[PDB]
Amino acid sequence: MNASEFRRRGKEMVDYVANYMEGIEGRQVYPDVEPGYLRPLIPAAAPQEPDTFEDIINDVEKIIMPGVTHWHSPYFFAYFPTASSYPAMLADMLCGAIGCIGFSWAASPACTELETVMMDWLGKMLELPKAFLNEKAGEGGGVIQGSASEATLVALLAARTKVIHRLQAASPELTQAAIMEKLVAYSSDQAHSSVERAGLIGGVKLKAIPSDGNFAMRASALQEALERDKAAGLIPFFMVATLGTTTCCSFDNLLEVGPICNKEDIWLHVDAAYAGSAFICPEFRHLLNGVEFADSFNFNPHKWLLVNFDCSAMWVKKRTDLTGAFRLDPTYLKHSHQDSGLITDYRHWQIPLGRRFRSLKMWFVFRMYGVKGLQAYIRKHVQLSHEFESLVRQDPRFEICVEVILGLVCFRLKGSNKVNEALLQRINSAKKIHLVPCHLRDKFVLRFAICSRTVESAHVQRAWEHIKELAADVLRAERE
Amino acid sequence: MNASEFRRRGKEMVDYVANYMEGIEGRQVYPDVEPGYLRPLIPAAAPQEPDTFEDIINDVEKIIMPGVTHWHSPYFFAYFPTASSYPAMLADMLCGAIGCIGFSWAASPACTELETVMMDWLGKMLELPKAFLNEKAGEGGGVIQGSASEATLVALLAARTKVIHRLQAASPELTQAAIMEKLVAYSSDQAHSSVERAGLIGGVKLKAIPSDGNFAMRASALQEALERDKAAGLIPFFMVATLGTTTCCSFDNLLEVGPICNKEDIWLHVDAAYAGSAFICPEFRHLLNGVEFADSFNFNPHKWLLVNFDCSAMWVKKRTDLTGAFRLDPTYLKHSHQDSGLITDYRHWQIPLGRRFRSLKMWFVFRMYGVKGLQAYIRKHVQLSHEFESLVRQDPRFEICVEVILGLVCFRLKGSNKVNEALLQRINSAKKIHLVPCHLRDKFVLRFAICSRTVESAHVQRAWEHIKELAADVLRAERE
Ligand SMILES: COC(=O)[C@@H](Cc1ccc(O)c(O)c1)NCc1c(COP(=O)(O)O)cnc(C)c1O
Ligand SMILES: COC(=O)[C@@H](Cc1ccc(O)c(O)c1)NCc1c(COP(=O)(O)O)cnc(C)c1O
Repeated sequence: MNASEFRRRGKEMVDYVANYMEGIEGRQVYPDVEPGYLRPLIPAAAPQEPDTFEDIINDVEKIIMPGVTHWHSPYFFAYFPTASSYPAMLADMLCGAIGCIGFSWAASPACTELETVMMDWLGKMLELPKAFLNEKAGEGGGVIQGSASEATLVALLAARTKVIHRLQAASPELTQAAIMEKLVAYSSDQAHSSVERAGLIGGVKLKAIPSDGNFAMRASALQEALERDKAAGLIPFFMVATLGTTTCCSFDNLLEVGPICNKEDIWLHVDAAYAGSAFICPEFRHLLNGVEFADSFNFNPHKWLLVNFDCSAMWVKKRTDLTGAFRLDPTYLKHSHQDSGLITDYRHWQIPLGRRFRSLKMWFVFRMYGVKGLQAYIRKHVQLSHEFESLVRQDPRFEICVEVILGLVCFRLKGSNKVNEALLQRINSAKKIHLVPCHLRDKFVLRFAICSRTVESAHVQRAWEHIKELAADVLRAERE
Repeated sequence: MNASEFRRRGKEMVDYVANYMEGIEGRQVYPDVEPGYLRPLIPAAAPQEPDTFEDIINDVEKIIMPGVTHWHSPYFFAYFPTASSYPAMLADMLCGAIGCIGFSWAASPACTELETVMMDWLGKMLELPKAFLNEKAGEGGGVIQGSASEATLVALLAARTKVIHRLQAASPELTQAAIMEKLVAYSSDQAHSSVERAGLIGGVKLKAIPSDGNFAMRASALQEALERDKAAGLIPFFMVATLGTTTCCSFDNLLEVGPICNKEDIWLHVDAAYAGSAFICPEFRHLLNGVEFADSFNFNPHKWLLVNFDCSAMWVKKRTDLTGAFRLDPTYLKHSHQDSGLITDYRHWQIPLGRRFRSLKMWFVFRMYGVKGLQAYIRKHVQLSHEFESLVRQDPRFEICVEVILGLVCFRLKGSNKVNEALLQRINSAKKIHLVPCHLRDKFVLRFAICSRTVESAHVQRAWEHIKELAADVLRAERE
């Protein structure tokens, strides 16, 4: 295809995207397809001769769309929100056009330099401590990561490298493997699965700290675990404190855990993938207090800040902890400005080497929406979460398991876990709304998450009507 | 922004992208900016109120474009090509529109099911052994990875998990750390920096196998290294054989190394990031012979197959080696069809959890170009590489260090490394063309890579004229 053909087809794809978004409420949020639906509907081999764009866009509606779970339908209340903003889509078109692979500054200076300033913009929006900000002064800085799971793994690998060199400095004969056998990392019992995967990838032991009644990590439980493990020969090195847990959007206490991790020389990484976007609002910034004790902080703008996937923002106190570890400098990836402190090569900050101009999406979203526009988007979602909470609190057959703060409501029918599992099956079978469950201790709990950018008060009210209607049918069958 | 506004601005961005591509030859391939250029040109904080789209697109030309190294200019001959095709750009617009985070099949069935069939399409285009193909039969399958560096790390982590369980099965008292101390992996001395980073991340020792006169790994050198290391207590477990090396596009011998790795129970991963795209042409498929002995194979369609970054294709013989390792099954990521063999959850195949609908780009590129269209794109680039080779072979002042096969020419002025380093400095200072160097043993060697999709015979001829003119100036200064 040439450019003149892309002018026509590209503007047609713009119309198809806008039409799909304007009629997404007419779409069923969850598909009716069964596993293995797509392969019988398309040929087994690639076409030797070119197919037409009209046949491809027809196959999108006929084959692809039926097997699509619409994350951006207003009736999608599953997991956590994912970002869909038109400014980010416009920037992705320019990003693919420039087509730069910015592993180094020489690969494309604008790709690296725009990312560093955008991380300052975001850091100042969240009112982060100045130690995390690279304002052409200071040892800290930020980087776009592909995912919060990758950012957690990168933080663990940097902590593992630092503790190995410290222990080998004290005991030069100590081998790395013997250190690895005693290394232990910590997380909450409400932590995301990325923490355990990172520990399994890093070859280190991971232990879960018991949470309190509010499902938050406290200083007492951490001190009890450190007391047991250090007496057993284990060397704590890494800690993941979670703000806005996947289960119930609970918040670990950084003011209690932070100072403990600093005394114990434990690297403190803060995982606030979902809740981090709300910290640009001053009413929720108090939940971030204690990040000054953290060595690394990460949140996902591709969740609740309208910067389409992929975009994960990660700041560090000392860049040399990241740039010094896993450092390779091949001649084919060398340039003359590598030693300049004004810039950097983000390849050392990430597991991959290649990377794209993702900072254009942050630039576009921040400028076209503004800080006040993003703050209004956050507050409308939290207001809608409290509106769903009010409806549940008006029915004595239901109960709210955890305090509602930032767009997630954990609710359940009072009684067995079987009656709540039956209600979820009825909901997902009707396919009018989409919700996902969680397990708080031994309790089966349903989750209601405000996700879509176009969600309104009407959609939440209709979803509660659907849940209340199915609850009576399920509660009736329990009495028979 | 709403959809009606995106209709206008989106079609304007289509025009800007097409205009940039049609006038990319008027752009200087390498920027004249210095490090730290971008921060003084934009505000230090995000705008509280929204900025206009006209001011943003103006800042793209005024600020962003001067700091852009144009990978898709015909005069870009640096590193290796990166993919820029309009069909992939159209699919990326639809991918961001659907906005699915397909960590599971329930997240969006079409995202996972289309990817599995596209990997079969590609595998059959490369005429891969049927063991790597998931055609709803067999234990093998393919997955899109974010990068070849990530695919190499994933293969090493799966090999590390398998060797640990085998050794612990033979010796139940053996701890993992003691096994890690003896684990050693292997690669060529011409291997990419991703192999060493993967070994550093995996906490295992990595050793380089000496290459022959053609810079290829041979059975004799591998047997000598295995003989030394196994006598020293080291346990070989992982091997990365490279097809199309970053340095000189050399090809390791899989027919020699493969059977050795199978006897030694060494996981064999094949890294063919750049050269893998040419294997869809039957004249180059002989270079892939021996992949039948490999446990994993990876190549980058985001290099030489017009599928824009990111897209890395990785096949495996046994999916359970990947899906079994680092397996986590939280209730919030559970669905009812997880146990179906007709589908899968690609989250276990990758370091991250989230992923986007990247298989749309493979679908669009394969259908709009066709197999014959992609084969013609490969052969035109190889023809242009042989044309540059012919020009160098007509000048006795120059020499070709390695055989030219698949789009890369390694050349240098006969004599010192200082005269070739001076020639490269003159070339990159003139900014008319962009080339990068490499080191073959102790020899400084310049590289010429056919990169742009719009490159023609005229561009290569003008680049050789520029190199020949600067060579005489540099050779003159050496005699003074
Ligand atoms: C809530 O369910 C979880 O599995 C994820 C789902 C999810 C939601 C939205 C996006 O965009 C997404 O990528 C994943 N919320 C996850 C989560 C992660 C996972 O980070 P990445 O998906 O790897 O970026 C990490 N930490 C926390 C606290 C999470 O909730
Ligand atoms: C040739 O220089 C190398 O650093 C890379 C550069 C490069 C070129 C094009 C794209 O798209 C790119 O992402 C990187 N060629 C690299 C290379 C890799 C790196 O894989 P990823 O960049 O992580 O996908 C791996 N293996 C080989 C053999 C390479 O040549």
